[PDB]
Amino acid sequence: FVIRGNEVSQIAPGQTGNIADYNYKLPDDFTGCVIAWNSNKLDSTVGGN
Amino acid sequence: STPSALGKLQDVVNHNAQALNTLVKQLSSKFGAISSVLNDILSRLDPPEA
Repeated sequence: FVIRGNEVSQIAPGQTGNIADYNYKLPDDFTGCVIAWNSNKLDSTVGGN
Repeated sequence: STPSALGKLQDVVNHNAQALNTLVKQLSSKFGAISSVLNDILSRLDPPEA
């Protein structure tokens, strides 16, 4: 998906938050990885994406 | 008359009952945890830290 950069703390394994409760809940025992990189080059517009 | 004639059995009873009392006191203990009731920990703390 595409999210805000500062919201990574909200997608921590077993984290609780408004997006973590109503958008995408990661499991408390998540056994994997997360790779995040800036997408302002393609997923951002001057008029507001 | 004498209060120490039955000392051994009274000591046994005291030891057992007070071991149980020590247990229930451990129930009201922390061991570094915030509180002594699990429901309180769940209510005040988020599940990742609870």
